[PDB]
Amino acid sequence: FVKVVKNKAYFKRFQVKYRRRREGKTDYHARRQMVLQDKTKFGSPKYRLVVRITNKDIIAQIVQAKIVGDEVVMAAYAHELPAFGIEHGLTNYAAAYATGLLLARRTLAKLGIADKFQGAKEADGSYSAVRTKKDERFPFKAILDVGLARTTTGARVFGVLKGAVDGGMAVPHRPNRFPGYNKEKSSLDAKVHRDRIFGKHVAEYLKQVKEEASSNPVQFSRYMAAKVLPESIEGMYKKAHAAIRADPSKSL
Amino acid sequence: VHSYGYKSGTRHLFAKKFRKHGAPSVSTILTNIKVGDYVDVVADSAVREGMPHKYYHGRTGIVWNVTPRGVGVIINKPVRTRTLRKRICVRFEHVRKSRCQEAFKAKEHQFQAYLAAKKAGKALPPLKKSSRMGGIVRPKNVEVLARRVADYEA
Amino acid sequence: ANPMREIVVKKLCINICVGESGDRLTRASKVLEQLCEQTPVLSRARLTVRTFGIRRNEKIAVHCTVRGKKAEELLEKGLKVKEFELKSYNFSDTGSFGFGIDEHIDLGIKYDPSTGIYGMDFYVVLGRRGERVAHRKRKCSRVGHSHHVTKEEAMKWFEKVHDGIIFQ
RNA sequence: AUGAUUAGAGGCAUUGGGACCUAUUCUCAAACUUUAAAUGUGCAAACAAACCGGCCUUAGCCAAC
RNA sequence: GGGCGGCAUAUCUGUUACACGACAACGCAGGUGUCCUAAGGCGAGCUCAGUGGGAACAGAAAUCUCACGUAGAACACAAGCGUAAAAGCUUGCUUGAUUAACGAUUUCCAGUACGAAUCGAGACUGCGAAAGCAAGGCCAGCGAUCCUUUGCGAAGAAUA
RNA sequence: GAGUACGACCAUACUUGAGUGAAAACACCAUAUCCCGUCCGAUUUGUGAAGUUAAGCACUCACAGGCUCAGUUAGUACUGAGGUCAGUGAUGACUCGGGAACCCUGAGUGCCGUACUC
Ligand SMILES: [Mg+2]
Repeated sequence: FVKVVKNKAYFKRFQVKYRRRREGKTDYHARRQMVLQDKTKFGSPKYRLVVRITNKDIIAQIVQAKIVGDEVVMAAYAHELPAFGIEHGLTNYAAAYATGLLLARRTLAKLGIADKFQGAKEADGSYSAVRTKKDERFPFKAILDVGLARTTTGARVFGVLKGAVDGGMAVPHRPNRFPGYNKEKSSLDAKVHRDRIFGKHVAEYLKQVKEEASSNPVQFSRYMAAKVLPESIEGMYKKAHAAIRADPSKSL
Repeated sequence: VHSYGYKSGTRHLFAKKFRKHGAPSVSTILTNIKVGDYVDVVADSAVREGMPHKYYHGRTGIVWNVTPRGVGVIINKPVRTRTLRKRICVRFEHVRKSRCQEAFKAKEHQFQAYLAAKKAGKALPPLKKSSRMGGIVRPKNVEVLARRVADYEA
Repeated sequence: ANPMREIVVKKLCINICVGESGDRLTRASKVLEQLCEQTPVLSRARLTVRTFGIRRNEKIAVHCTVRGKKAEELLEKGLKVKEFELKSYNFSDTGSFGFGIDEHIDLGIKYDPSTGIYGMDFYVVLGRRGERVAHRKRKCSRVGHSHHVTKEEAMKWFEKVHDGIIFQ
């Protein structure tokens, strides 16, 4: 017939991978280099900005690697943004920026380093050029760990990036993968990036859904079921950043 | 061995154990090496970068140098009539921390366990009696050791 | 049984295997843009077989994966040339099947005097939704052995949607 | 597992004038090996040293101490 | 024995070699004096060899599709090590294959030189969102004094 | 008693085939105006929330293969020291010590850590 590949000899000599490699959760080739620090820094704390965006949630958490298992310092989620005035988005780019702000406000108040290192109380799209020791008092430094997400110029793991940066945390980055960045012109556009900080790109497409589904007779069903309107999407976030930045420890 | 290069006769020596292959683990990166510590140079192929020479593979010595991805370690090599101290420098994956002084830090901290029970309190664990003394034997089972006939038919 | 187990069409593969070095093939890439209406991609050879007149890394084929709405409208286009009758060995045990047309002008394509005639392949890929778990960056796993489309399962789908004549 | 190497058992359609597949088998390897000794080989076993609680210093490290 | 033959004359992997290291023979089995502006550097995406089911012409072999596939492929080369969201393949930008204050070290060792290599610090950079990686392609591929020869020590300041 | 995100050891965790799955979450799923990337909205990126536990995941079950752990093999093979030992020799026993391996058999089939949640 056909030769069986999976002989008993196949099973006897099979070397299984790591558990979170079989499960498809960890890139250990990047895990190793993110955790790697100088040996002359004799076990100094090094923090990762672990952002993980699921189908219905944004998970942003500050994590220190240990030999016994990684030690989460103050996680922050997107499903607890309804405690702040955002009932609707929760997986868009405008809730990436809110979860990153709400992470960098809960983290500095955890340290006591808030009311210093606050930064960009009203947001722009413009690049900041983060001050770190590789480059007075230094801000709290964590590096951004996308895990396995494809870092494209406009992605939502980079909205948590400017959430954390404009929340007072010091993450090293260049603006090459912000949404309002042009590859061949090599110049940032702060108009286009600020618009999806405050969810304007939802509002020109929530408008088309309420305008091309009222002339013609499932997209944005729970928003059309709600009384929510365009022109009330953009100011909904600006007011919701006040609810985050003034009191971030609130939740559901 | 007909060639006297750097990795010669290192066929089985720089190999990896069966179903133990792969790049080094995260607890090797996080393990921080400090100057003055006994480490234990064991060359890790799957790195192939900053390996020690084949002589320094079972060996263990004192760290004298810590650079960002390197460890210097002082290892004794006997040459003719003398034991001179070789200061090699490897990558950090080719050192393990040494448990050579584990049994000495154990009875050292037992000498602050004792002297914290003698000067202040009185509670001590009892001293252990030797099994080499002459006791009485109560035989709960006896046999006869006799080399039966049927012991040969095998 | 369960509405998540509706066998749909996943993809459709419009293979042309010209064989020539690229003289006739450059009007074989144009004959398929008048079809499926997205950009064709070329294909070179693996080895060099002397009897066939083909050498390595010379563009020898044109293929297209088409999905969505034209994955449906090119079997109704494509099974008119079969009269809804294709055999039982045209089906694979992985759940999919295929068939090969002999000349494309019997579809409804106007015959240009520049581009000649071409015979094609039409290999569909049948599957159920939930096949994403085998094609993911994170959490990539396998599809279990109740959710694969079978050969006996691709029998009845061809007899309940488009057709009904296997004619073994 | 790789390299050798005898032989019987049928799988029945997987073929052509034992190929193929599955379990076993007789017999082996300086340049094969899952496993693995005996003999060896490195380091440590409190007097320039480690141990325990403040201090001074440093343009070392860390957001800070 | 010397001669012819050869290279065991500088040198690399396996074995001899006797489970640290070191170990001889015109002992065994093969390599070396080259090769590469990418076959270097890096980021991203991808999975290889092979087999099985399938699809006009189209067969054992052309190309499409699906499944299984611990590496059975590949990494310029002898061999051994090593390697799978890579070290392989494809692609994208690149020049770290430059400089590197006479830093220290390893292998051979007389602890000499050479060749090769490792761990650094300084300049300027490359790729990357970042952590990082990179001062060739790991590990063989090479050479004293003397002589020849080239590069650097721009001009413009300075009452010295 | 469980989920999710980061995990440490890296099969007692794997492979195949069945079974079951409260909540919540993960997940398939819907979609293409913007950001973005493709032969292809497949992957990927964005924006969603009608549907379903079919599949992933989780757990449970195999006179399952594997793996892990003892036991047996077995004081057997082998070996350090010894002899004006035995044997034509090949080699063998003895003496003072050390002491395996596969087959086989039995067992059970992940475990620990941080943050958030049902
Ligand atoms: Mg001259």
